[PDB]
Amino acid sequence: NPAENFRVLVKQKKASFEEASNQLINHIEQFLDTNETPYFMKSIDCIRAFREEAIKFSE
Amino acid sequence: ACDVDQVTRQLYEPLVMQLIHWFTNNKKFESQDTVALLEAILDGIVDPVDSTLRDFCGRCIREFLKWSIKQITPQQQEKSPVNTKSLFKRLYSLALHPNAFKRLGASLAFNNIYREFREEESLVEQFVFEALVIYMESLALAHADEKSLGTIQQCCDAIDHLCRIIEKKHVSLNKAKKRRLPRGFPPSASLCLLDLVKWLLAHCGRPQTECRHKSIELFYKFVPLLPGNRSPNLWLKDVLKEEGVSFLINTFEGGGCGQPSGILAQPTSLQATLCWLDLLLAALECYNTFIGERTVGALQVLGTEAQSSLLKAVAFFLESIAMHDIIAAEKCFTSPQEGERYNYSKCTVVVRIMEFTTTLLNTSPEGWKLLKKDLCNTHLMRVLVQTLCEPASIGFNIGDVQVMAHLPDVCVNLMKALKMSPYKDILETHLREKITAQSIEELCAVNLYGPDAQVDRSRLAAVVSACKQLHRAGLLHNILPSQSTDLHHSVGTELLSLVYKGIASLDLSCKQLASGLLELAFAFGGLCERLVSLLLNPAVLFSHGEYFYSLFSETINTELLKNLDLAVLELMQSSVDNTKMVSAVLNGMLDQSFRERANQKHQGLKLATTILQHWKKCDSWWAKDSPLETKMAVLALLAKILQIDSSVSFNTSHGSFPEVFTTYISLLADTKLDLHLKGQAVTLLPFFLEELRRVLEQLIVAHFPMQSREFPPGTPRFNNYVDCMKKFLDALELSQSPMLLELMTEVLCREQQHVMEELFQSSFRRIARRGSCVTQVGLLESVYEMFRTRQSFVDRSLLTLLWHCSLDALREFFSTIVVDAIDVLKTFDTQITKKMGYYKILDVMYSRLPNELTKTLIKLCYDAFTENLERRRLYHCAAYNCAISVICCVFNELKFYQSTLSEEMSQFDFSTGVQRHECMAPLTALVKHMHRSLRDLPSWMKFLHGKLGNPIVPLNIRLFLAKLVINTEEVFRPYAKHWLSPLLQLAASENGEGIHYMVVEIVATILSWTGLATPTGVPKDEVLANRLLNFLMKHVFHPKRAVFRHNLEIIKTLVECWKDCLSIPYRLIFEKFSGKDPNSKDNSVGIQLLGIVMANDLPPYDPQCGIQSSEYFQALVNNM
Amino acid sequence: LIRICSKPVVLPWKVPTYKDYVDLFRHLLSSDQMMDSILADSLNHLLYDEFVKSVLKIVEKLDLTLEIQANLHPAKPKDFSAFINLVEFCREILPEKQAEFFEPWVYSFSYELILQSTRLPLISGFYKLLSITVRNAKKIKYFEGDPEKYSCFALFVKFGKEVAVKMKQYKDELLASCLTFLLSLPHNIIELDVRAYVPALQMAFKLGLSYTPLAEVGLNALEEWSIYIDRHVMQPYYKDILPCLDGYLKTSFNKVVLKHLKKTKNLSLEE
Amino acid sequence: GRTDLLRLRRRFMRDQEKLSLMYARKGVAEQKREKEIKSELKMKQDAQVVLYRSYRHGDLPDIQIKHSSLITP
Amino acid sequence: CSLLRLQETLSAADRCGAALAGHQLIRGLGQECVLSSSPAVLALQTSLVFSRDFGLLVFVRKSLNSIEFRECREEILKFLCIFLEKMGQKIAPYSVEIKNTCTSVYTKDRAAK
Repeated sequence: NPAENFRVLVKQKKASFEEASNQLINHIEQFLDTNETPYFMKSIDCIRAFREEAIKFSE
Repeated sequence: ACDVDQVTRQLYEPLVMQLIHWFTNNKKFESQDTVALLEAILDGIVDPVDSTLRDFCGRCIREFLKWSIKQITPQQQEKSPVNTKSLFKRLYSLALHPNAFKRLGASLAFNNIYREFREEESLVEQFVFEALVIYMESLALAHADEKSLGTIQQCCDAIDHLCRIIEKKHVSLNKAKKRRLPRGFPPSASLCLLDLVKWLLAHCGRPQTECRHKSIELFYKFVPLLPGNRSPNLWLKDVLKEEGVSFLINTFEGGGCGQPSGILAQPTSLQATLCWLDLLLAALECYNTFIGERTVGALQVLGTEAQSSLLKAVAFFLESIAMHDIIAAEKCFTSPQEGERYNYSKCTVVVRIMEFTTTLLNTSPEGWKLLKKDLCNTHLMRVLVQTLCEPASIGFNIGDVQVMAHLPDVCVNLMKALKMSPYKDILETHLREKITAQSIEELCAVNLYGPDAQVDRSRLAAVVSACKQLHRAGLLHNILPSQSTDLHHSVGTELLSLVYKGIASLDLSCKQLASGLLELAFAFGGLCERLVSLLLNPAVLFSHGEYFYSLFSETINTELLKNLDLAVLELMQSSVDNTKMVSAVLNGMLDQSFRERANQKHQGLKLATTILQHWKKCDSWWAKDSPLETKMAVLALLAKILQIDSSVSFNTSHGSFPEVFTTYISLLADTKLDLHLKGQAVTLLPFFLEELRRVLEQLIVAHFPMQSREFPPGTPRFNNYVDCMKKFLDALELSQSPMLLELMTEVLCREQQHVMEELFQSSFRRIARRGSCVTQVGLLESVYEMFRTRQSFVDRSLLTLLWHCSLDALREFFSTIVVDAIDVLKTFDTQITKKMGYYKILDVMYSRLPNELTKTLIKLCYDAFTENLERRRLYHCAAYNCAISVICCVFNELKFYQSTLSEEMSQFDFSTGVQRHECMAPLTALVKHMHRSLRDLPSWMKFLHGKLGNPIVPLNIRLFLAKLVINTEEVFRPYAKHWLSPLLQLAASENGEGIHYMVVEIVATILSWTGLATPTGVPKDEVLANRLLNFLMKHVFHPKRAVFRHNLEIIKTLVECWKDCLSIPYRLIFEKFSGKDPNSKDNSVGIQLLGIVMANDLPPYDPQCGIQSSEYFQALVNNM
Repeated sequence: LIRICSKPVVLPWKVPTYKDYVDLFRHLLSSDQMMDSILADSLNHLLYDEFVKSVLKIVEKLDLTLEIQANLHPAKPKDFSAFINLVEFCREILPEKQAEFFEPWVYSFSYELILQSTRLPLISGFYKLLSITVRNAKKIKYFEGDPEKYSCFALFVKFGKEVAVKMKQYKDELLASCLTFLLSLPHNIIELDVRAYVPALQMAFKLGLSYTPLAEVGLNALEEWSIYIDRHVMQPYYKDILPCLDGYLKTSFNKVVLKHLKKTKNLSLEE
Repeated sequence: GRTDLLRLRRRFMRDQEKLSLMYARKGVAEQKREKEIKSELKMKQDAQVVLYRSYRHGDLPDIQIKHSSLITP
Repeated sequence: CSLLRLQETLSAADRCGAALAGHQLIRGLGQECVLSSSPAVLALQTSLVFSRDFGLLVFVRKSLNSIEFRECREEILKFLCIFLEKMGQKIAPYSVEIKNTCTSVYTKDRAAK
């Protein structure tokens, strides 16, 4: 759910968005005590999306 | 004694019963009891009012006679004028006298006294027949004057008592015994039961028709009471053998005093004519009873003895019924002529001949219809049909009451009885004579809408009622056959035209008229499909077919209940292009079926099955193929279906179950749906394999990523989330399905109190008491297994169930995992968390009650605490709590080893589809328990006294012990004689939620008692008390000015409680009442301090060393 | 109304009362002055009609069966309480707006209502509600001396005769409502057989001595009948009428400070 | 003085609820208005009756009543 | 009655020219205010005609700029205001008369003071 949030954030206000970085870190990190594999799937997918977005402009 | 008040009557009834008891003794025996008894006779028995007085006088004279018999020997009543026989004679005479009050009072008085009167044998042996005949004649007189008289109820109750005792006791009556002769049976002999039985039988045929009817019913029920013959019609035949023809006048004295007076009344008296009519009706109803009881044949009165009064009455109907409503052609005579009861008698005659015809046709088969030919015309078929179409055609039939409202059922019965008879054809002709079945359809096209004619509606209702009666008689085509097909469009076309052109106005009268027309059309078969077509009317005003459904939805539901699936299938095929009205009519179907449960809901079950097969014929919906509104509508429809049908068929694999269930999953698979709407659809999951749970996870993942507070409160998405989670909570609470339990726990047990876990745990509290014990055991095992933060799951989940689980499933589930916990009892965070949970579950386990291995487990936990990063302290706390639990039972001694409206509301709802520290808590409980089990004691309070009295001890430990002793001051009250010593020095220089909190709490606890102990035994106690006084008086202030004042009264209390060891510095007090001496108010607080000083009786001021002792009070006047 | 009747009955956390809601309806049926304003940027009669239809459906729907174990033992005492609640609400709300709105129901409503009363002629709620019905009917004066009108008159006169003859068998809290009828009847209907009402009227006054409102309403009916009907028929029992009226005749902060008196801003038997 | 702790905790409001205290005062005031509204109707009802003689209960009346019990009424 | 006798005394009590007369007048007025502020159903109607006479009474008698009259008049006005605040429209017959007085009250020496 924060995935699309930072996806639209980076293209709506056009910043490096370390806040978006922290959001995605929280998104991925809360997987230690849970084995919710599809959540891991969408987490790595939004990781790829943010990786591409970071590759896009400056970061 | 009988007044509308509590206290007056309440004190009066003991007085009246007391004087009743007294005024019957041998002393108070005669000449003063006479007034009391005669007035108790004339008080309520004769009066126009005060039913309360009637019942009171009744049972008080009952008790008077009872007590008189009780305390006075029978010889004394017999010799005295005050005797039971005299009372009975008085009652009989009063009933005889021609006034309503006397008879009603006597009858009700007997009704009251009967309970004790029936227990006397000599009196009834000597006095029953007299009472019987008196009550017969009194009830006949009550018939004579007015039936509405209240005397009739008392008389029928009295004769009910009479028949009750005659059946209860008959052996004495069965034999001929020389009892006192009543007025009846003028010959005197040894009275027998059969004597008065046949005396009553000979008197049958009285103008009082219902009096005679009750008499003959009692006769019939007393036939078996005879000592000889039983009660068949065969004994009636034996009576009939010799009396083959005498019954014509004996059992039927009427018909005109036999035949003649009936003929006499015709030329010449209107009241006499009514007397003839009612006596004739009495004879007729006697005939009807005889032929309906099957105790006699129709031919017995139709060839053995022939009553010509029957044919005389038939000719009279040809002379007086429906054509002579003002005069009977006697020419000798509305209210001035009293046509009201004249029409009432006419209607009574009509109804009586109605039962006669019905019984003749039914009780006597068509073999006796030749006796129906005795009329030779049965002219009634020409007039009684008018009775069916117009009550005002039997005379007037004005009043419109339960008699005419009851007429239609017997009319339908007569119609059926004649239908099995041949004459129905002629009546059918008469039917077609009376109406064409279509001459009215043009006359109802006169625009009956609001302002219009009203007689048109009148005979519309008349013909509607007549056709309903015919339909109840199983005849519809006797008046209107098929026009071209079974579909009788003559009514449906009128229905559609009227319902469309009513507004292309409205009225409730025309509404119910149209409803009657609708049911008349429903009587015609085949109209269902044409109506289905009419409902599918795209003609917009909104569409017209749905409008017609809205006007008469209930009638359409009633009609379509009869159709199983034909119209259902057609709507299903027409659902591919029609959505709104088809959904509405399906909802109407479901609501009507669900409403129908007094007889059965099985019609609803069959309808659900049929729509289950039809389900796959409307595939344009319930996918990404229909609007979201359509999907919501079908979800509501299927939810209604699920709540209607039982969750044992189509809950598991049952025929068409998967085709919707998979669809349901597909419906859940529709991600385009709103998550709120998804939760609404989920709410029906209690009605229910891996695919289900897997799609559940794949949906819920996209809802709550990591947090609940990431969405601000009040955010529309946030409210959506809280609505969805509460839907899940309630559905799971209804279902108790373990996998959903695990899902909810794992989605919730992420952060402490963020998903609003109060409802979570509370729903667990309910569901702990719900479900089978084995189900609870399996659920607990499932959650325990999914256990194997990580600890947050068990911490938030298990103790909720354990504290409230059934104490039987507790034993089963634990005994399943005894060794499973013992073994595991013996990076490292996982170990300590698991042991956390193990202690927190074993303590609750032990809390219930006490194999043999358990003895070991104690030590296995004790060492767990005795070891000497915060997780280690939490571990020690958990281990000690578990040890406390196991101590709760073992070591109980010392040495602890240190409605209709509700139904309507439910139907409406169904149709709407809308329904400060805490780680020490068990310590106080253990203290209370050990106090309940049982200065100095090896209860460790000496140990705690040493542990706390020392100044050198960590402050947190002192706070803990202080909180415990505050919560447990009561137990060691007869030890406070020592407990004042530590607390004082603990309070002294005391230094965490806040110092003053615990300071005020501990001082209040200490000062809760004063006579128990005082700080004066050792110099240290009072010096520390004075020091604490100094500390508080330095610390005493609040801007609140209320808690500040509260501390002021606290000081006032504590100074006056001792007054023995207290000291006044007078220096700090001096500067407090002096201060800086400003214009403003700062030092006045010190002034208030002096109030405490002078709340005391202590000297106003003492120079402890002398501040100045002269102008020490100069500051006071300066401040003043 | 279902929620209204659900609340229990008072007998002699905060529990909301049923009795309050009438004030709501007091404005609900008298909201002309608000809908006109909202229409700036008839219908109350429509609300009247809807309420009448609802009370009709409730009267026909509700079942009031009872047992004798004389002895008043309801089989559905909760339904009985709901019934009495709805009756009290209906007759305290009804006599506010125009019974002109009630005009369509004067025949059918009264007819089915008499049927319901005859189903169990012992339930005083029937009596109160029909009394307020006839009170509104004479408020609009549906009586004139039309076939529907004549049928109405026949029903009323026969019902009055039967209640006046079977009323002597009734007790308090029930016979009180019966005499409430016998006074609440218009003069037109009772113009025939005034005699039967005379002892009923006497008992009505002598019992309203024990409960003032009954005496008051009986008084009102008495001067009404005196005004409308010619004395020549009431004369003989005047010597009967007077003695029952012997009762009621033989018995015998806030300182000078100016607070603008908000107390004043807020706002029997001798009568 | 055993309620000293009780009065301490009941009057323990060092956390601020002065606005809440005022609101509670006002609300309780309106509930008291409702109570007194009921009260004027209750007192309008007739006052309860009193008796001036003892009352016993047997089955044959006694004449053991004092002169006081008859002159007080 | 008490209202009537007090009205008569005050109609007398102003016979002498002295501030004490005004003191006793305003005291009697305060007692009348606290008395007739709480009638049951009847004493209000008597107070209507009493106010008529006493109103016009002072209207034509006091008629002087002396303060001893001024405090009495202002207390009378305050009582009349708090009376009519909850009194009903039954006072309407007096009102126009009072109107014909009130402006005549104000436009007279009351205007000068």
